[PDB]
Amino acid sequence: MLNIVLYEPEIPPNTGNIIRLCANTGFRLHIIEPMGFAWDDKRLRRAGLDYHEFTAVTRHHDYRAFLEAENPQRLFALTTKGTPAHSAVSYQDGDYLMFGPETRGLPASILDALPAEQKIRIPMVPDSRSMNLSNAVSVVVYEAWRQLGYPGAVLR
Amino acid sequence: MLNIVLYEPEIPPNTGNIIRLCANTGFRLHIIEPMGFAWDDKRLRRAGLDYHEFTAVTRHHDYRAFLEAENPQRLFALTTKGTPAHSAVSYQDGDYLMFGPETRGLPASILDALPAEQKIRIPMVPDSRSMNLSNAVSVVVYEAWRQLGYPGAVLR
Repeated sequence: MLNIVLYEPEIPPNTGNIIRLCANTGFRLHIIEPMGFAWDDKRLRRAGLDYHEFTAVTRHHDYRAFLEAENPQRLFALTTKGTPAHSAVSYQDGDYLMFGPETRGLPASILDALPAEQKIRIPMVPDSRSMNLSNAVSVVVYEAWRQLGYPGAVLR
Repeated sequence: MLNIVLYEPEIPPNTGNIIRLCANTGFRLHIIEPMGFAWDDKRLRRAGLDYHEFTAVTRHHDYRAFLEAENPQRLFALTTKGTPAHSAVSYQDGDYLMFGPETRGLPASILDALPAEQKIRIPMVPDSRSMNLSNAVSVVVYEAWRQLGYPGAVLR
């Protein structure tokens, strides 16, 4: 059982896409408030999300409340200032995978809470530009899920 | 050198995200006309694309013209009716990776042009819903690029 964590997400369709992604992969989604948009925002549901897809989602008032509710064994953070490629890490049951907003990525007070080797990065060519957030989460999730042999996936 | 192929893409921000992705990974992008939107569409550039990112992109009048210009050694197609998981395949230099529109995915006349083991699928949990197209391309691309050891990526 793997978990995605969105810190203060900013752009409604990214979060809509990531809810779909969690539904397709069996991962749980954690959202750390405050978000830059309302759940009621029409842009969120342009995706055509079913009711069932929201039952995987947990809202946390802030980062401390998330840590108290969830008590993550291992917490990874995607950051461009990170050392190992996200595929150089060995994922395992109960890992939480954490992402910052489309603009900022994650605050120092959160990144400093993590050892260096839990701060991962998605490889890029020199002089890259920022990646769409839901693309980044997809890559990170599927590589993890692959490492685990895709438990829960239709085998046919 | 790997190549992404979008068949008649439909939704401008997906193509904008995929142009960014090609810029970040060094892949070339091929687009098979007709597209469901104009290059001039404001929705395409909400991404904040630089001029240089368009120099990786080639427009093809149709699928036959693409095959005549590019002469792909190996052509893969993502389809939900496909047998191997996209990670069960061994990618290599000069592979073309082909995707259908956000709605339809690819016409029979194109899929029939391909052997079974070049028709790949992204694993999903039972009773999945459709995946955002630029998420799907990202997963397929990064898994390929990983297999190749990320040639061209900043090693630091």
